Amino acid sequence: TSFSDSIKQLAAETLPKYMQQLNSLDAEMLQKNHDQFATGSGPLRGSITQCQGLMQFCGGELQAEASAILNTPVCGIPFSQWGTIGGAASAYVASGVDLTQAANEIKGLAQQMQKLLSLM
Repeated sequence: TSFSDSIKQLAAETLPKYMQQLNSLDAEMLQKNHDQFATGSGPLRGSITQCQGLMQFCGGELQAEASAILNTPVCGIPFSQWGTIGGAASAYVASGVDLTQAANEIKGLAQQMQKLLSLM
C-alpha cells in the first residue's frame, strides 16, 4: 500500500455503489430519502465524501475532476452541499419546488463520477 492508492482504491470500491443508487433517483425519492441520503453512508453523503478525498489527496486531472463535480451547482446549490442536512439543500427541498430537475442533475453528476473511475 500507499496512502494515495488506498484513497483511490477505496473510492473505486465505493463509488460504483453510490452511482448505481443515485441513478435510481427521482423527484419523489429525493423529497423522501434526502436525510437518509445525506447521512452516514447514504449515496449523497458517501459519494460527496469520496469525491472530497480525491480532491484533498490526489493530484492532476483526477483532482480537477473530483473538484468540477463537487462545485457543479444542482439548481443553484453546489453538489457538495447536497450531502448535508439543515442547510440550503434542505431548505430547497423544503420549499415544495418540483425536484425533477434536482434529481436529474444529481443523476448526471453520478454519471460524471465514472470519469473518476476512468481516470483511476
